[PDB]
Amino acid sequence: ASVKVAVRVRPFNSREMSRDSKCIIQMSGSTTTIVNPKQPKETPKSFSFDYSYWSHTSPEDINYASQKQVYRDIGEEMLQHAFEGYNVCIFAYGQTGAGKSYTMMGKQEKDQQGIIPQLCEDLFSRINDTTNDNMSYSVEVSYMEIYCERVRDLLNPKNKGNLRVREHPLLGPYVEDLSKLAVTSYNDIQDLMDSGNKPRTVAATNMNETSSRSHAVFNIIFTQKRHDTNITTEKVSKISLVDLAGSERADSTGAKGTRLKEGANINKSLTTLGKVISALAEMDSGPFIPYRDSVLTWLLRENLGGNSRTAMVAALSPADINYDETLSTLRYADRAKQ
Ligand SMILES: Nc1ncnc2c1ncn2[C@@H]1O[C@H](COP(=O)(O)OP(=O)(O)O)[C@@H](O)[C@H]1O
Ligand code: VO4
Ligand SMILES: [Mg+2]
Repeated sequence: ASVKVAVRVRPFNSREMSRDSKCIIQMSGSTTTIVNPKQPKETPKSFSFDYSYWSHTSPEDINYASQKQVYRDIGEEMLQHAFEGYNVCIFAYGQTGAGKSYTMMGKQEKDQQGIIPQLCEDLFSRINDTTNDNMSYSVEVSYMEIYCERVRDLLNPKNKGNLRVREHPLLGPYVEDLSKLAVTSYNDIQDLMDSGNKPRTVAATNMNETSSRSHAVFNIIFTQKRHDTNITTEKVSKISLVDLAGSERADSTGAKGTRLKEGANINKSLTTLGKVISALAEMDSGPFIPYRDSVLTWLLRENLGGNSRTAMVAALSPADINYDETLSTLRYADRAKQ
């Protein structure tokens, strides 16, 4: 498939604990139902996706959907496509606190590594098994945040907030002066995003709370070079893993505490991405897009191409108090494919 969509509900969080929240999410197979806390006497509204991940309990539960599961379904498939020579893209979408970061990066602790860590590990693991002595590989990485059309290099503490995206007359869009580092091992790449991840939540990020109102993009350019007598062949694929800004922040009217240039940019970004993805889906059903409408869809143009593969995971809170924005996330994920 050219587009894949999954939704994932998490355990109650602290806010939901204090409010004595009831669970309004249910799942069976690839289907998720959502109840209206006001009309609990109703028939839940249903939605179907490629995957409906029930992660509301804990790994102690036999039917808890774990980080390894989510990854073997979505991540593994994408990395395989990447070895074929094609670009891929994984997006985590949802309201602030729903589970986007946990799904993408997760926790360094045993058992909770997100999709990025597992994908990087799987990548070097497959690479190190290459017995063919006529095989050469290169892995370059970039880690950045997109805030109000401005890019912050997460891999370099001495040039942030200011980077701007450009468009090469022939090569495509690119961030000027963005660090792109060649890594030769997993322990190495594991340091870069550990380093990039802390940059995401240092005390200073709470000024504009860029942790939840910016898009975090982890890019990996994977080059494969084959040797045969004589020409050497080269396959280069781009992999973009993204932790989108919060969906409830898509408001550009002042609610609630979110600034105009902030939500405007976020609404525009999530809306455009929605058009691009559904557009890619209508396309793959039968068997040019407004990427310029947002810095995010513009920078990732080549990953949302024609032979590109994309997957999205929409994170969902299970709480009654988040019905509105959770319904809103189901619809958004629903439109992306349907
Ligand atoms: N599947 C899950 N398993 C365990 N904890 C999760 C899960 N999904 C979300 N959470 C918890 O909810 C919190 C908020 O989501 P996390 O991804 O930070 O941020 P956001 O959803 O805003 O990107 C974290 O403290 C995390 O531990
Ligand atoms: O992060 V604010 O200045 O919106 O409080
Ligand atoms: Mg987050």
